[PDB]
Amino acid sequence: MTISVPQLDCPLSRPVHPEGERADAYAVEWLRGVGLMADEADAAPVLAVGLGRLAACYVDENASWDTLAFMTILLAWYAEYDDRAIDSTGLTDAEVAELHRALGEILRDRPAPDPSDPVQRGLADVWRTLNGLASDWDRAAFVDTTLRYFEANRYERVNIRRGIPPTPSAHIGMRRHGGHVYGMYILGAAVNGYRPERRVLDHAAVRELETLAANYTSWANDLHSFAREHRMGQVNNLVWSVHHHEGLTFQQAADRVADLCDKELAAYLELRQTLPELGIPLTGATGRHVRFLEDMMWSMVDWS
Amino acid sequence: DMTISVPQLDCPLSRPVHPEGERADAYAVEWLRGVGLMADEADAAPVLAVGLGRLAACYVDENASWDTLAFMTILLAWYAEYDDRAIDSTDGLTDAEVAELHRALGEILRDRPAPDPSDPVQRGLADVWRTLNGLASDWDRAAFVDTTLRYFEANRYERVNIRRGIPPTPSAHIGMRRHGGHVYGMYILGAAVNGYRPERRVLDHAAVRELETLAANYTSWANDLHSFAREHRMGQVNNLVWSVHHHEGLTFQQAADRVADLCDKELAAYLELRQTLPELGIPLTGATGRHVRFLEDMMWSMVDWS
Ligand SMILES: [Mg+2]
Ligand SMILES: [Mg+2]
Ligand SMILES: [Mg+2]
Ligand SMILES: [Mg+2]
Ligand SMILES: [Mg+2]
Ligand SMILES: [Mg+2]
Repeated sequence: MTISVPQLDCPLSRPVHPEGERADAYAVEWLRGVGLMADEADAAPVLAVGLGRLAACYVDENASWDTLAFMTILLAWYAEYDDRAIDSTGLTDAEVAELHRALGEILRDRPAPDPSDPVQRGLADVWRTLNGLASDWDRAAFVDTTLRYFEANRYERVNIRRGIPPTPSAHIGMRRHGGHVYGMYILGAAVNGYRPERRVLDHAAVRELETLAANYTSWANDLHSFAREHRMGQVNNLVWSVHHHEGLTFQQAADRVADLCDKELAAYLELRQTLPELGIPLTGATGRHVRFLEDMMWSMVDWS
Repeated sequence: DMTISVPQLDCPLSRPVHPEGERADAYAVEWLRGVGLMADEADAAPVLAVGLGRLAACYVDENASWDTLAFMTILLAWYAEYDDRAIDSTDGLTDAEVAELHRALGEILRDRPAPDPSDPVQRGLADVWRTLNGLASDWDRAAFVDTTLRYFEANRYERVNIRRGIPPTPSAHIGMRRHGGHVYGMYILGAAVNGYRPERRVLDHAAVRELETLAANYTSWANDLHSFAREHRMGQVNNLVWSVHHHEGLTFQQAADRVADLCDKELAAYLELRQTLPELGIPLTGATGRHVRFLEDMMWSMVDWS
């Protein structure tokens, strides 16, 4: 709490979509039309989140307000679920298991089993808008990443109830599923109108480059949100874990996390440069996919 | 060169060896001469000292058939010849020859005959494939073929790095090394051979996935830690000691010490996840229990066998 989070210099630049602030208000609008917030709740603490500006970081400049609005809706729904169902506990394990079962039922195009639960309406709306804006994409892969995201959330809840942070290694492993970064990649492909060949996405080099990018993004998020997650007792934070198991001050832990981020950025750049020599050019959809991976890296730094 | 001191690795995982081990050793040589990977009157003492049959004994049950132990020895011997000729040497092979090797070996995995039955590696993989299909009934052949394709791609990556003469980033190497050793294929083959197959609803669970990654990391880093000298002489820069010394500014001794400490930390993490698994809804009872036990088998096998 009484520590100073270092900066992260990453050589990735990107322009923001101009309608960002709009989506902010729209976020609140949607957030009030679904049930995550109700009517006479101050929107200034919610506009300060900047849900629309992050969505602007995730879509092209030449994108529709429909697309930017959908990205804002999805990022707003993720924020409410992660805050309500994971970090507070609180909710019982039976309630969260039912939430997971029912949300996984929505992804199978079936109606929300409890349309009075606000999260059910929210995910149903996100799913219908996503199916309206997408043409050809691997829905099965996204549903699988969502199942693993739910399992990682259950893991996060186990650790939070234990009151202890996981091992740094075990946390790095489970954090890739805990943030749904692969689902983010799949949705960025489906939304922005590009889909790489599965003959490339399954390539080992592309696989490990995706893992490196997800590591950088999620560790940057942890480094920035350490204070907020530490106050709430959310021990699923790499700073928590490094301080706990490696015997470091919270300041030393944050510094080591920043250095690990720098090293992982170097690793990502090395792999990316090696990709063309392996027979994978960053030309067509693969190029846009790598550029979207890079988007989320810079987005975390500049947005946080 | 100078002198390096490989630290020891204490892991609280114990396992008995299959008794027919030494037998398999000789059998390995026999098979290596019956396929073309070994020629006529070549001294078997440098090959028996490898202990390909003893590792196979570490990978199968005590109460297992000589058919099973023999297939395990054949497979571990074929991996050793392929990995040494097609990866670490480049004498050497051209990139086109290795690309043809990969295409043809992946063609064997599609149940087609070896395109070049005079190439010893082709006969070897053909024999391994027919023996594997003879000893297995219902298993994920597709998953193993996918792991073999990624293994071949990681081999191409290893060759790119060796040709560059430079080791990759530690992180980039840890990421690729899991494919460079075919450890997931090893898990799949251990399931298929020893007569157990976990539910895909469990193997796809995130906890099981990351526990598999932890086990593979431990195994591969231990392998790197022990084979650093052999891979350093051969210019094989796909070694975690190489990479840590190169990019983190450490002595080779400091790099080996750092790799050993990372191995210790990853063992701790593996134990933490394994203990957490039942709370997540995954008991270590049926085939999942035997799967976790096989993961532990390879972690101990690396330490004790090397
Ligand atoms: Mg969370
Ligand atoms: Mg949170
Ligand atoms: Mg966070
Ligand atoms: Mg090799
Ligand atoms: Mg080798
Ligand atoms: Mg080695």
